[PDB]
Amino acid sequence: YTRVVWCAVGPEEQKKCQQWSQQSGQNVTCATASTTDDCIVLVLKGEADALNLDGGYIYTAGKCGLVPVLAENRKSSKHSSLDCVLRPTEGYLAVAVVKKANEGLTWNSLKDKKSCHTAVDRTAGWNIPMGLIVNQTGSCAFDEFFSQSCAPGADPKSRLCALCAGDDQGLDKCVPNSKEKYYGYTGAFRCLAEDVGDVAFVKNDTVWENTNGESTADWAKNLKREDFRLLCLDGTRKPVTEAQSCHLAVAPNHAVVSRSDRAAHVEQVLLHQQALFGKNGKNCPDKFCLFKSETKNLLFNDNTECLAKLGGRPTYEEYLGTEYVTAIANLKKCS
Amino acid sequence: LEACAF
Ligand SMILES: *[C@@H]1O[C@H](CO)[C@@H](O[C@@H]2O[C@H](CO)[C@@H](O)[C@H](O)[C@H]2NC(C)=O)[C@H](O)[C@H]1NC(C)=O
Ligand SMILES: *[C@@H]1O[C@H](CO)[C@@H](O[C@@H]2O[C@H](CO)[C@@H](O)[C@H](O)[C@H]2NC(C)=O)[C@H](O)[C@H]1NC(C)=O
Ligand SMILES: Nc1ccn([C@H]2C[C@H](O)[C@@H](CO)O2)c(=O)n1
Ligand SMILES: *[C@@H]1O[C@H](CO)[C@@H](O)[C@H](O)[C@H]1NC(C)=O
Ligand SMILES: [Fe+3]
Ligand SMILES: [Zn+2]
Ligand SMILES: [Zn+2]
Repeated sequence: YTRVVWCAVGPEEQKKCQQWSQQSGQNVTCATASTTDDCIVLVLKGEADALNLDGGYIYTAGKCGLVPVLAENRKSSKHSSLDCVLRPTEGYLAVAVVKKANEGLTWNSLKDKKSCHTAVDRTAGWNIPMGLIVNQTGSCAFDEFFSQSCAPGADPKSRLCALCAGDDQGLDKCVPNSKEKYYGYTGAFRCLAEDVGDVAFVKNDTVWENTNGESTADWAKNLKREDFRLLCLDGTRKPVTEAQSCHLAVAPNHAVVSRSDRAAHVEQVLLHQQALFGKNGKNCPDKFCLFKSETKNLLFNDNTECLAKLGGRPTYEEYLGTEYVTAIANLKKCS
Repeated sequence: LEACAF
């Protein structure tokens, strides 16, 4: 009765989930929704068990009583003696990325430029940059700051969706799932790369994984890191190798959430699913890799090395951290 | 300040 129902956001995640479902012998099966918020509702109704969320979505889910269960953990250096499953998580760097050739764009000259955001309510793509901008401007009018944006999940007719491209048919403009061409870390970095926007709010790892041949994908295969700079909060611009001194925040890793009443079962099932399909899994690369989707970050980030146990059975507030939680609260006072 | 958005 530890069949776990995974919630897949949009059709491409649904398709990966189906392949996992098949390979797991139906130990995992799939519910699908059009948006992460709808997936959280399925979970609240007990029609789905679990999904992996960005931190801004953990805030939504945790306000509704869902709880973190295991965290994404990626490649490390300190704690290298520890198994991935037991290693604490280190968070990721939220950065603002621009074209090196867009000279004299700084953090301080962002007003009226064109932005690319991973999705509204996400950590690096939205709560951190807009939280900081609202704070620095003294103004809740975050929808008037950038001239045009792609911020998937905003009103499709608003300027915050103007740059979004929708799917290969032009349908679904600005839907917050991977059907939207500019959705997600990779979508928003693509919106910069193709110069639809002036600035992408993604994380440090995005830049590296879609540059210098790390991605074979047609829009990314020719990008060189040297053509990009980070915007530091002090007004300077740095190379993308300096993200440790040039970021907007350290974000809590993406984590699996579930209803509390199902958390222990979801954990057990996932720990065994990743022994089969995770990074050195018995059946990956052979049959299925849970943490691969050709750079589209479907269900989990493709840079995930394992899902790791959480120290201290944290509540969603403890997992997010008090400072991040309050930053999210404060920003939400605007809208 | 507090309560589920659904
Ligand atoms: C920013 O992100 C990149 C990509 O994740 C990091 O580079 C990786 O770091 C690990 C070990 O530290 C290396 O073994 C990988 O080979 C690197 N990956 C690639 C694709 O180059 C970089 O360390 C991160 N920088 C910071 C400050 O976090
Ligand atoms: C935006 O401004 C508010 C106000 O300073 C910040 O919230 C404060 O955060 C500090 C540090 O975590 C807390 O001790 C205060 O109690 C919080 N203040 C209030 C009034 O709630 C918030 O962190 C800022 N946002 C960002 C993204 O930096
Ligand atoms: N991808 C990440 C995530 C975190 N950090 C480390 C550097 C931050 O400065 C530190 C904050 O405690 O965590 C890092 O270098 N790279
Ligand atoms: C499915 O779960 C059962 C019960 O724990 C286990 O015996 C089996 O190995 C699992 N198979 C897969 C492919 O997950
Ligand atoms: Fe994120
Ligand atoms: Zn820092
Ligand atoms: Zn606690």
